[PDB]
Amino acid sequence: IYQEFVNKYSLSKTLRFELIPQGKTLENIKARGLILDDEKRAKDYKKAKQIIDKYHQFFIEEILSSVCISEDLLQNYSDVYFKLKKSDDDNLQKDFKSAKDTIKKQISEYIKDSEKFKNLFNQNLIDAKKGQESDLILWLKQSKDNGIELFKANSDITDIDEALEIIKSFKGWTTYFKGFHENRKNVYSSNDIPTSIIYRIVDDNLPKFLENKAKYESLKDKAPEAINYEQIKKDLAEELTFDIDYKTSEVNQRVFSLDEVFEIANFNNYLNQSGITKFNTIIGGKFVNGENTKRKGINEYINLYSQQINDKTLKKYKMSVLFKQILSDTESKSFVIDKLEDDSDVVTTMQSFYEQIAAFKTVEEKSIKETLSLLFDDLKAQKLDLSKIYFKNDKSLTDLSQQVFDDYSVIGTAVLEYITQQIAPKNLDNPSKKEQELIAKKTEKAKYLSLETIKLALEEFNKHRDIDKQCRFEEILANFAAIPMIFDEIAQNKDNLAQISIKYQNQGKKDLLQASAEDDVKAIKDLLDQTNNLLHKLKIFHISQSEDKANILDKDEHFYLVFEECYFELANIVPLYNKIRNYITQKPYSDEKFKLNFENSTLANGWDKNKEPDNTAILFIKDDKYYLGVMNKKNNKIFDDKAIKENKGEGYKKIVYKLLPGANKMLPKVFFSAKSIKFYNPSEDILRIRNHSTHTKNGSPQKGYEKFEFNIEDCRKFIDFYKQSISKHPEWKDFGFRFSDTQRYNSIDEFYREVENQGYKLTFENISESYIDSVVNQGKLYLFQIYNKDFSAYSKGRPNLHTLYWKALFDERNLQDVVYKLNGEAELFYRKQSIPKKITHPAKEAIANKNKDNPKKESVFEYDLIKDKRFTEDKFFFHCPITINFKSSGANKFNDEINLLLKEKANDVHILSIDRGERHLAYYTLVDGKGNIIKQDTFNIIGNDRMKTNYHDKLAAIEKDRDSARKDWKKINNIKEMKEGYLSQVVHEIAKLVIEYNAIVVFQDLNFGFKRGRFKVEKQVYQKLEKMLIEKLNYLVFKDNEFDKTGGVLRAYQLTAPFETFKKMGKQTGIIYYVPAGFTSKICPVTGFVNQLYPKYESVSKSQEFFSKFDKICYNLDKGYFEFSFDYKNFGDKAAKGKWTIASFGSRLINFRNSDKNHNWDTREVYPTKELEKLLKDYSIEYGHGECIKAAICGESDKKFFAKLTSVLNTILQMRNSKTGTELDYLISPVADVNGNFFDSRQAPKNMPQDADANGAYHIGLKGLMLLGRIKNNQEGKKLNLVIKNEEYFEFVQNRNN
RNA sequence: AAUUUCUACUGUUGUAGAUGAGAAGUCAUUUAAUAAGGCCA
DNA sequence: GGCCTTATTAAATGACTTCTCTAACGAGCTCG
DNA sequence: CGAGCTCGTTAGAGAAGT
Ligand SMILES: [Mg+2]
Ligand SMILES: [Mg+2]
Ligand SMILES: [Mg+2]
Ligand SMILES: [Mg+2]
Repeated sequence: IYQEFVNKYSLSKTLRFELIPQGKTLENIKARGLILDDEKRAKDYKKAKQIIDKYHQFFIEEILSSVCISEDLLQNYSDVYFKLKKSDDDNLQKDFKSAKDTIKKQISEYIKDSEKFKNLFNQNLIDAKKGQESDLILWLKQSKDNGIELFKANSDITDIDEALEIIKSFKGWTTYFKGFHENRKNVYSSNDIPTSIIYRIVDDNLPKFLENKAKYESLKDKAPEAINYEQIKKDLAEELTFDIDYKTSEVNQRVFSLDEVFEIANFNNYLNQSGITKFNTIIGGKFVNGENTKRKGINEYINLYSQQINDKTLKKYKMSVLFKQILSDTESKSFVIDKLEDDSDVVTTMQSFYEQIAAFKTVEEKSIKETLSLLFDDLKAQKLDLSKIYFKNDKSLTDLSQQVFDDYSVIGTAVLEYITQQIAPKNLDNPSKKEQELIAKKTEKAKYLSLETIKLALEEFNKHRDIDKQCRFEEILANFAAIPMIFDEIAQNKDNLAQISIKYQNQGKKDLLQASAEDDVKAIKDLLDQTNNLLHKLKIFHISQSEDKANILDKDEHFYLVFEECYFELANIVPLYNKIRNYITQKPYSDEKFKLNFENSTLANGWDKNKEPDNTAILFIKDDKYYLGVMNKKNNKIFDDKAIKENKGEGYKKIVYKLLPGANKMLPKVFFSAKSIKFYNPSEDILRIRNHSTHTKNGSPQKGYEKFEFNIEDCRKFIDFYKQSISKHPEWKDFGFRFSDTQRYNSIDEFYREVENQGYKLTFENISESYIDSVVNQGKLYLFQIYNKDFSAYSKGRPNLHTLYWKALFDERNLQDVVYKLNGEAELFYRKQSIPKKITHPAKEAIANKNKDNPKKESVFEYDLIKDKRFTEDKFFFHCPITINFKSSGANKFNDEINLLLKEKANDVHILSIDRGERHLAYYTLVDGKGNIIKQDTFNIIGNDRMKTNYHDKLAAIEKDRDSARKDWKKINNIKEMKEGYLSQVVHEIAKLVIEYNAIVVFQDLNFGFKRGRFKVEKQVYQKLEKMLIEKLNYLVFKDNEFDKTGGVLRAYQLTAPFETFKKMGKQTGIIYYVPAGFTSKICPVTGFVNQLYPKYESVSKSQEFFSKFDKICYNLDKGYFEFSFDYKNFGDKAAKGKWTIASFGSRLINFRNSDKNHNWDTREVYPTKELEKLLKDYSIEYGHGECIKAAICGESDKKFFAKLTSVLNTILQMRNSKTGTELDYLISPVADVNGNFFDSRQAPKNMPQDADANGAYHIGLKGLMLLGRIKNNQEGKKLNLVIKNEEYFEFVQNRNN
């Protein structure tokens, strides 16, 4: 089993705890004000990360725009990029790695050739030194305040007179930023990290520009349509300026053209953010002010030719927009809307609109309401001619169809039955071989279908109706007579909300977005949608000024000096509905769990004894209780070597901590020091090895020297030379190494570990209890208690894991050989109060339970039970890192150790396998090493202890609440915590099965192209069961198992590779194999049949060729069902060997019919056998003899016959069915090669799948079962072939039992 | 309806499982409004 | 009355990929 | 005008890898 597989690689956690202020430390903290001046150092510290990240926005516009013109190296990259995608053994990446790095070393040459890069990451930024004004407060002071710039106009920072004060108040707090200046050494890294601006250009925006021009010279090919470069280039001209061409020299302000935009030499203008919001506006498009329509772009002009002209494959020249530049305040060029700030807008902006609608009198003396009851009433008495009245055949007409007529296809199929008889004769002049498109035939797409073409065409529509009183023109004509009644539903609903537009008329309230207004937003929202939906019923008469070539439609008489004057006021629900929707939908700002300083920039950066007057944080132990003492700033030497001797008594075991961090960085820090090199005495040759870097393979040389070779002829150099004195330091003589010895020791990596593996000492020194209480009462120590609900007295049973780790830091089983090394840089926090004090369950009165299996219905409870006591209290927290498996950290070549484990521990290893999705969120199936499954249950109902709750319906209830919250502007409730708490039940249920049944759990692949658009489902546990199973078998401790035994707390299970990324993961994360998607669910389990046919009814003549390919299509005399018994060798794409005998004995099912419109409303049911006997009754083909009846089927040609028999073959092949109840939708197998009795999974035994989704996990665990067959026979061909192609997969499934 | 935190609980000032935190950056998605379009037994 | 496409804007959530898990020396400093 | 003092800084291996 997995029992020799503990202590494999180091890890890290962060144990959280509460800190209870003991004694009068809470009296001392709140006396000075060490929390009231600490929410002013996380609210006034994130301001100084928005001032330093705005000096990086006047350095990232100088490292990419003003310099960095990487010319003609681009073509050397582009030649080896497109060539690389075809085929590559080992050569095409040699030039590709060279062409990648050579572009980077010109971007990262202005890294080390600028003045603003050394004085950017240290003290010289904020406050440099006495006598020097520092480069960030110099950049802000004279260049901005005395210059002309106001660039703090978009923040919570007011101006720049105030923004110097945030920076200057961190004087002395420069090492507080040492984790922020390591996130700005990542923006400029010349390495393969995605935070870098040299990865954003070379590995994001450049290959997304090579394929962005390879899909444009293939767009001049195959498609020269009317893309914008015919006349329409007044639109995208302000974003085609490009003040310097990069095929030639400078050109002042000429408008570029699309030929010299996708030139490879002009990528060097697509570097900064001002030239990516000037390239995505090419591809995307933009809106303007005083607009009529949209200014389109190349990925929109391809849409209007792809679908509008033909049936298409031109969608796949969809050109990507380029990713933004790191740290960049992006621009739009697309009219961002003037978003509002508080609640005094939403009841004044919304209030001033309906003041202007209901109380507007024109210069022609009318109102908006009494000129649709007066002007659309003139449509009844025909006072206006019905030919200058125009609909708009895009959607407002077809929306008017199934609003008046209860059918969409009335006005559509009444001009269809009018254009074929009136404007066209019965001569049938070119029906198909003509235009039939938007140019000559569809003259009403962009143009306006007249009501004169509706008046005497609906009158012609009723000439062939069934009943007499049917749909005709005066029902359309009287709807718009009833449209100014919605004018009276608004402005009476607005007078209805006169009492809730006054409970929010106060500036800066910001309360409509609270959940206390969740039922009053509903009154504000549904007053907008009585105006939004009103102005989709006047979007039928709208003349959009997009005038075509002299095709001015004649329409003037009292219908557009009237309608477009009153539609012009009511069209302001573009700037009313979105200034409000974007304000309500935002979450309200919760309070912060800010970080505790106690006036110390290095608070608990280290626990070491030598640094405690600098760190000021000590740990204690008193009777299995743990204590956090934080010394005062002023009184920091109150635990020195003197005060422990004068107070050595009985009580708090104070913790003595010894640490040697970074033996690469530390042993040549003190030995080769510029203070005490004379004491360690390096020889004449050691002092140049640290210069020439001979002791390293790839280590840096000291300045002014050159890297020599590690192991040319001196691999045995450092053994007898570079090993001098660790046992001469005053403190560090505690090690006892496994010294070099010329035979027993490799390179300098294996010494700097054995320093750090042994450079950790934890010892205990008693302090008398009367002294600790004396400094706490005085003000010289802030003692807290590290409290975790298992350190309480009432802890009956098993504790947590983040308690059973913390007890195991300070143990004595631990410190014999350290597994649980405590770390530094721990954080202290203070979460304020969130939930109010409402008791809701008072004393001693009974409370009804929530379990029907529970042999109890009430509970007494002498004490109260407030709702959330976590959040009714102002708490102190303590995030504390650990470094589990400390002296073992080999995290490399992990997966070959498992593939050598499973090569020996085969025939005893089972295959867990999980299907994600919606019908089952997960579905394990413990398939053993022969196929015959053992356990099988959904992970929908989980928690087998005493509850058995159903999270599949809990998560679906959040989806239907989240999606309702988005569409009702309610608060979107976070589904990730319910899903984290659901999966914790699953993972533990997995983790028990991994050890009890020896699993090698295998998922479906789900390439990231799938799961991006599978985020439509919100209950789906894609990416999330696997990420919470890799990091949960990285360290798998069993609370039942004995402390220091195999799966215990010291020795715990490590069964995944260390989770670095998914990118360098592949298809083996330890034991978490992946298998690729497709053809897992649709397979008969007992035989192995698949859906390798695809009838679609393309033509009629080749349909005769389709049903001639079968071997025989016969009725069975002996039993009574049809057969389509064939072989697949006589078919097109990929022949799978096997003679299939598919049948129609099983009664198949649901075909997904459609009631009024399409896309999966309802279901059906049809039997296959009794559907084609009807078809052998409609035609003269008989079947009583029982032989080959193939030739009779191919003879009788019909439009009906070969469009129906394929649609029955698209139903016998449909195996996943069995709706109408949605109760474990089973499978029917056609072939059944065993005895002819089919596989119907309702009547399935224990060791077969039970529904359709149990057949996915039976085959994810079956293509993942031949992974375990390769590994069982794997050898010196170490190229581990985990990728499978379904040519042997289909071979292995079918030939299983044999 | 009690938690370092989350989920389910009453298991009785708690019970069972899980818990890698901080910071920075980006990306993906959903919904809505808008724009131009396509299709339907 | 539905479904889908290409975009743009705004709001949300979810989730990826990087850095760190540090004691000791040396300026730089106030003080004498 | 050197005493320590005290915070910003400095020291700077090594291996696998859609
Ligand atoms: Mg440039
Ligand atoms: Mg316990
Ligand atoms: Mg527990
Ligand atoms: Mg709960």
